[PDB]
Amino acid sequence: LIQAEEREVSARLAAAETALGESDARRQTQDAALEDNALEIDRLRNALLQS
Amino acid sequence: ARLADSSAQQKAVERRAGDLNVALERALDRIRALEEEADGLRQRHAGVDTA
Repeated sequence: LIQAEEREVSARLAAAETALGESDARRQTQDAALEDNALEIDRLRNALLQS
Repeated sequence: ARLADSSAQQKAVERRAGDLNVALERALDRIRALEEEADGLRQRHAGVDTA
């Protein structure tokens, strides 16, 4: 009966480990684009401003 | 001799015109220098706007 309660935990283990990495890694997939566009933005800043 | 004298006042007018002329060129040169100086003012307006 104590064993069964941990059967709930294994999913709580299974989900979180999935819920943890696959988003934090996902965030880096989002993270790079920020500076990617921002650096484009910075030249996009002075472009008119130099023109 | 009368002709000489009237020509003499005309020579005074000539000196006036020559001073007027040299003033004209120097004023024009100052005008140009003003043009580049305002150019510079514009750059030091724009860059700090960017900043």
